Amino acid sequence: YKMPKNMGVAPRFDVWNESYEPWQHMKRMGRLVGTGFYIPPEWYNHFRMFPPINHNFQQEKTLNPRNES
Amino acid sequence: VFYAFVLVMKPRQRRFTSQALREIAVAIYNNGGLIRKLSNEGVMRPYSRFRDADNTPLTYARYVTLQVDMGEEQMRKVEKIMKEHQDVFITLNLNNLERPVGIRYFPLDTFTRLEEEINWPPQTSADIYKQLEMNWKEFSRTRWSNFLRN
Amino acid sequence: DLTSLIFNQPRQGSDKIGYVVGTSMLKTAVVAANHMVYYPKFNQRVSRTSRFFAHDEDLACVEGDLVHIKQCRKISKYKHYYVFSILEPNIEGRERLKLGLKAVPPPLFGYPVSRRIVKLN
Amino acid sequence: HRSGKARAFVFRDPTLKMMRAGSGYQQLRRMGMPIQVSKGWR
Amino acid sequence: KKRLEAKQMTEGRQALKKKHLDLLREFHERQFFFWYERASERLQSMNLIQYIPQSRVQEHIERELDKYVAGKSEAYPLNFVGQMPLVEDREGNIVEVPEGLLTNHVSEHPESTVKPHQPHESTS
Amino acid sequence: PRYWTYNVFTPVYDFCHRIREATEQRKRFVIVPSTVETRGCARVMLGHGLVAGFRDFHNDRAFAVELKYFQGDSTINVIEPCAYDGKTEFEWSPKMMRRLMNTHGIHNRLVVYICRTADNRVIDHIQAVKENVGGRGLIMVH
Amino acid sequence: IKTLDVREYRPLATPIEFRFYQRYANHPNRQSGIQFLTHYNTHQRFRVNKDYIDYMHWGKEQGQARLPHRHQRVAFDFDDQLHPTRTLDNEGDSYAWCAEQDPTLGPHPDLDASFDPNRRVFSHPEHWNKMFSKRRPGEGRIDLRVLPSQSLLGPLMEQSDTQGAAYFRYDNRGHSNGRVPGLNTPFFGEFDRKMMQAMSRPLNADRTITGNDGRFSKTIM
Amino acid sequence: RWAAKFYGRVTFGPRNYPYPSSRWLARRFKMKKHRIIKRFRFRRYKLAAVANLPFAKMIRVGLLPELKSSKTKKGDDVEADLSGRLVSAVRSSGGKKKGNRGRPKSKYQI
Amino acid sequence: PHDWRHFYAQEKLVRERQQNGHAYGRRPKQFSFGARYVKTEGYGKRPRLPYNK
Amino acid sequence: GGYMMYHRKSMGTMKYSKWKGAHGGVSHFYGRTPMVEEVKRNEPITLIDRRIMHYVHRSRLRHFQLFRSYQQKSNATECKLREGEMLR
Amino acid sequence: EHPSIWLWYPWRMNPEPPTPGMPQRRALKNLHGAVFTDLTPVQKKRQEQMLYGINIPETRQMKFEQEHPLLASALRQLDGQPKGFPFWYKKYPTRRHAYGNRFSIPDEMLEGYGEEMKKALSKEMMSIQEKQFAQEAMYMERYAEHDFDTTSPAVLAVKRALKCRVLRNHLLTNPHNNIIKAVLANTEKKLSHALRKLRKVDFKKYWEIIRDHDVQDVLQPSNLVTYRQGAYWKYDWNAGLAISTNLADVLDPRGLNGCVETGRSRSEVARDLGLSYTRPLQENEKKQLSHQALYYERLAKFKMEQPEAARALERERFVRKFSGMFAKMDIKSGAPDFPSTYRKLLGTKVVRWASKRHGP
Amino acid sequence: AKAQAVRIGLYPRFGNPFWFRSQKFRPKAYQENYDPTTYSTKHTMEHFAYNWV
RNA sequence: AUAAAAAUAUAAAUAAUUUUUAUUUGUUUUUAAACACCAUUAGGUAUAUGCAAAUAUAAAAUUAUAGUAAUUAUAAAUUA
RNA sequence: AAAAGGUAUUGUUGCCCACCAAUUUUUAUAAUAAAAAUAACGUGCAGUAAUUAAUAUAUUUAUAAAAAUAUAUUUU
Repeated sequence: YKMPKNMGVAPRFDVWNESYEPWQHMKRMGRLVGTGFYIPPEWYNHFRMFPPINHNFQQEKTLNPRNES
Repeated sequence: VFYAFVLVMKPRQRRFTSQALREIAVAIYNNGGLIRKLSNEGVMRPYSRFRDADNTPLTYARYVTLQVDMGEEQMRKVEKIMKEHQDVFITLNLNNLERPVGIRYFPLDTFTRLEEEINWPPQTSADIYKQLEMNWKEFSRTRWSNFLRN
Repeated sequence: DLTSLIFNQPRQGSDKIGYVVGTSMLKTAVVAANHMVYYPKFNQRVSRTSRFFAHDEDLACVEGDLVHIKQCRKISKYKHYYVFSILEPNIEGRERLKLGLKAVPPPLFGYPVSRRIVKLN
Repeated sequence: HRSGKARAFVFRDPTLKMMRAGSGYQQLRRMGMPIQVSKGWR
Repeated sequence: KKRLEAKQMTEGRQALKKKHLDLLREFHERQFFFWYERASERLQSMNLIQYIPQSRVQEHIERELDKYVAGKSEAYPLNFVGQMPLVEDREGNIVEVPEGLLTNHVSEHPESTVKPHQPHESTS
Repeated sequence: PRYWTYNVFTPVYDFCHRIREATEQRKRFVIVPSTVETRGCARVMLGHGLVAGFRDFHNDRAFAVELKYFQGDSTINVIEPCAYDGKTEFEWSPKMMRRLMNTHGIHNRLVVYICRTADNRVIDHIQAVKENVGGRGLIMVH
Repeated sequence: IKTLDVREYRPLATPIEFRFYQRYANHPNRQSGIQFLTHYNTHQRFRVNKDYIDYMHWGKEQGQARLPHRHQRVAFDFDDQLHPTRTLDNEGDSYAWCAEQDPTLGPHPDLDASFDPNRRVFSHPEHWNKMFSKRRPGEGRIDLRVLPSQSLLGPLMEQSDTQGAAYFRYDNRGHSNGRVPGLNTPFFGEFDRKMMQAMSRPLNADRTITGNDGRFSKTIM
Repeated sequence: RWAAKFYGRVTFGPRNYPYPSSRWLARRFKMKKHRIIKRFRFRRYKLAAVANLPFAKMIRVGLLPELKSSKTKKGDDVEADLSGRLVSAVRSSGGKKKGNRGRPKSKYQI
Repeated sequence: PHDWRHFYAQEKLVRERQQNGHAYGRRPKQFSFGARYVKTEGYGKRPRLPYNK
Repeated sequence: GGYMMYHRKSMGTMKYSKWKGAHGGVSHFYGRTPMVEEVKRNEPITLIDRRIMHYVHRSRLRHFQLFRSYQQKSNATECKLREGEMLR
Repeated sequence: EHPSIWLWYPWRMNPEPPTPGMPQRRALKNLHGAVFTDLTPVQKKRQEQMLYGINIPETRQMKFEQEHPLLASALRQLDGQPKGFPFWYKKYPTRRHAYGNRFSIPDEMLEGYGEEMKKALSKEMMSIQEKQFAQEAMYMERYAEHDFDTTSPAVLAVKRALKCRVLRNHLLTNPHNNIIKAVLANTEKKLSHALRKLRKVDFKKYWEIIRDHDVQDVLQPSNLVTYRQGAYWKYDWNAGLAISTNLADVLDPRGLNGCVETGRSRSEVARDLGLSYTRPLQENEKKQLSHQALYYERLAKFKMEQPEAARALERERFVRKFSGMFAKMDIKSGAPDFPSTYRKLLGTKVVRWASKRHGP
Repeated sequence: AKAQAVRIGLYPRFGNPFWFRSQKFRPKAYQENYDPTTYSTKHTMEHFAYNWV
């Protein structure tokens, strides 16, 4: 049964981004650093004051291509 | 129109073609029907040699066109007189004339018309454009003035 | 259920409302009215059907009159009820009798069987 | 397992599991729903 | 009290349903007006459809089977498919044949008196 | 639905799963069914901040719920109907509704539960147990 | 059957679909999935007897051939413009009713002469079901019930020496909402291409005030 | 149909197995079905059911002493009029008739 | 043509819906060369859909 | 027995084989002749046909005329392969 | 000559045909499943009244006159003449009411045009869809309240009654079109579901319907299984017609009710006011009652001139009141259904009864 | 239209009688002019060559 | 041991309510008309009038006629 | 020079498969009953895209795994 050659290690094409969204690292570093047992990276010291924009959802979840995300 | 009937016929004698149409139209009027446009065409050399009961493939056929208004089931009646007549080779039977495909809602706009204008014929050109424009202008000038005669 | 929504009762089952169905026993009605069967586990109900016996002295009701039925002292082996009112008389039916026909045509088919009864002509 | 029992994709909310149990026999009891037909208990 | 307020609001709703029934009637009459205009129009143009009654079909059949009678001081017209059919003469004789078909017709009927059907020249 | 074998949905079910799918698709406006307790749930969700706003256009059928987002994820973390069925109404005892705001000794008005009382009002469990009346279960949300 | 495994079989790649069957569908005609955000009478988009989705051709404009077309969607994204308002037929005055507005305004992007959300987009299985033939290029039950005809048949024959219905004043009822400020009567004020006032909450019992709060802002209209 | 299409849960794979049934299990159950069909076709299995019988309680015509294939076993007890009907009809299915709707005529029918 | 299993499910589902939601995937039985023109009077010469039979 | 002319044994050739009809000018193929090309003066018919055959090859028409004419496949397999080709 | 027998062979798919293979044409049963090899004479007359072409009845003419006498007077002066303004539009309140011709061509429009055009657009060339729809509009015209309502019970019932007739006439001509089986079946289910509100809102129209479309088989209940416990009746309930009665204007609502203080029944308050609520009784219910009316005349003519036989049956009964089973009255004695009140005692001891239950 | 013209025998039951006359309407494309929206890639490579030539 | 062959028609039928036997899901009449298929030189069969529910999922682990063993099915790794 | 599968899991000298012997155990005992377990001998080599591709349904066929045929379908 012939499946795609490299299929076995294909990425999950809808949830492969979400690990990387800046909001995930904001949510995930906010607590890592709130614990008080961590020394926040220099990018957190900044993108804490300037958190990313709110409504830049990826087309993989907003299933709408005509959408200027 | 109600129905069009293209009757390809064998170029018999003008006693026989006329008599075919005499019995055909008389069959229509015995079958509560109407005729609009009994066009004729001189013989022509079709793409299929048609065979009667004599099995002879006749490559030249005189043509009849007959548009008609009938009863839609008297249609079934007259057509099986026609096809069984010993002289026709084939009648294209068009029910689609009242309602062609490009339309659709107003139903007269096609029923009034004839086949020669539901089916644009091959001969026509870009001249019948201005020709139909003048035909309409100079019919619709008096189309009301004339009806209001009686 | 419907009964306790419409009538206050002294003891359950006293008052029952139904489509009188079946009266062919002279002066006797069969009133078909429902109760409440609650399923605790599911958290839901289903009210249920029951062909009763219901005396009707003087033979008024016809099959279908929505009637009120009340309980009493017994009336026979099986009728502990009596036709306590009408809520709607099947006026179509009453006129069907007056004209003469059957106040209700009878079911087209019988009870479900297991034999392929071959009716031809 | 085209012929296996269904499994929840995720655990149900335990609060909903509680809220669906205000109308079951073990609360009909302590409402008073039954009519004690026998001696009941000794 | 709620009885009176709902009684009221529903009498109004019934009135508005009637009013719509009436505006709807009016709109149907306007429909029939614009349908008269459109339809009287296509019915004059149908007065022109020259219908052939039973008493006149026995003449129109001769008149139409006589559309190309082998000799005519005009040019003859086309077909529903628009060729120039082999202009016959009488009682079934193909006596005038165009040039797209003479070559083939005489090759297969070697002994027919065939004629190259000359259309009516525009020059004269 | 059609048969016996189907659960009987309701506007309260479909409004909850309209909203669930839109917060899962990062939409903004949903056109959500309109029954008295559907916009009941919506007015209290909006009071509880789970929704950037709603609007009743008096559209006899629909009304629009504008959703609120935060850090990329929906503010309505989860939203469930009290009943995946309509034929099963879950009346909440006032004690049932008092044992939700009591998480192991910590008073917790976090998860908001919408229940429609006997007075034909649609209220959260917090005002329902501040007046000790319990209502039909409509939705859970948080 | 032989009731015991004859094979030392151990295949190791378990498809996410085989595990989480509560989420993905591998039956054909169930790929449409759970669409609660349609309009249809179901949430199970594969049970909607209505609009069978052509799968090879659609999707150029809507993402995938599942999702509803951008002229039928019931839920709208943020930066994606929601539906345009069907203007009156003639559409000469949709720019004349901004005569109150800045003189040079262009056509409004949220206006349309022919926006119909019951417009059935063409499906190949719905209207050209090639199932019952060899699929030879000529066969197929082509159904001409959906597409607006391109023939000159129509505009030729349905031409009238009278005028059009727009002149005949045939049409009662005008606009369904009665008196709309952009199409019937002149639009005064500003346009709102967002919904910043439509999604506004009454802060007054008489509703003389309406509110619209973000997180750190508050808009009092 | 009175026949059982699947003699076995051919479709059994993990839910979402995007097919009716894997070719393995299909072969297993086609072997069970080849055994069943050869059992029937080789013991010359014949059943029957006639009108105004309880159509669920089948008739075993191959269990009739006039059409018996075994010798030490006793097939079944059947009323005489019904027996003369059935076994005459089994003989009647021994040929297909030209001038009627034809039929699949097998050796193992006789 | 079997990564378009769901494109043949669509035009099977439609032809079903016409066939009263029953004969999903059923197709019209092969008749003949001469089916519509030699068969006798009373038996449907042009193959009906499936759900007619 | 009676074969269509696209069948293998179309024009059988043996003692008993018979081909119906006449074959001059008007042949049995009067209305069944796809591609005639009038020869220009002296032009090579090794060019007329070496073009006809390439056209009817790129148009995969000879594909089909060979295919369907030899073995009347299962409609399933004919669909399978034709769909396979449209798809590929 | 005997029940048809199919010879099922288990190794095969399904049986062979019967040797008395009785039918040839499958016989077309109703909505609930009973045959018709053709439609009633009413419906064949309703086919000849559909294929000859219905003419608009003169009721519309006369109502137009005594309704709009000014448009009629205009027409009255304008009769015959080529009209350039439609003085009949209020006569044809809708496209569909102009079913007397083609294309909704009202009669008073074709005057000046050719007689051949009048022939073209007359009832003679109406298509068959045209003619069916013509009958449909004519009937929905005379059964509807206001000429825009097409959703009244009578409207819908008559429309679907004509509809199901044309369907059956289709079928009893062409048998294997079974999508159309499921056309007629569901359509008839709805026509029944409408007539079973008609005969609850005003049955007069209902019977005019019954006896003009001759369809009682689509009301006739099918399965006794249901209509034993009254479910074929529950439908006019479920739709909301349990109270669409007007007894205040048919059946004098005074005695149709018991009392609450007394507890007495409908017929007993009708006793204590002197009113006669009782159906027409069939001859059986008549003769049983006349017989129950003469038992005391029998007692008076029995004990008085044959007090020997009076005494003879005295002896017969007087021994029997002591013989037999029981002589005192206990609950065990007179529980008013022994066999089912005592289940533990019916197969072994009390073999008088062969079953534990005989009544509800 | 084709299978009615062929029914009445006013199109060849097989063939294309109007082929070269029809060629004037059919858009001669892969000869000189480069319709950039062609799906022939031989054409595009002729042109890439010729202009690289 | 003859083989040449079977193309046409659109609108158009409203939805919600109890048909649980009713209907219904690919075996069809006829070569004296053939292809095909099967057997074999010496034939039959040669294709939707009875008959005949049945894939399109309402779900509680495989087998097994609902008593037998302790499970079985499965997909992407690896294969000149 | 470029794209390919496994019922095997160092893997085709790999596995399985059926009829073919005793055995056993329950039983709805159709030539010889049906099913569960098993580890002989023998005909073969029927499945692993596998030697005329496989899978479901059905007509016919038969030493057994199966085949001709007619349908679909790709777990080819």
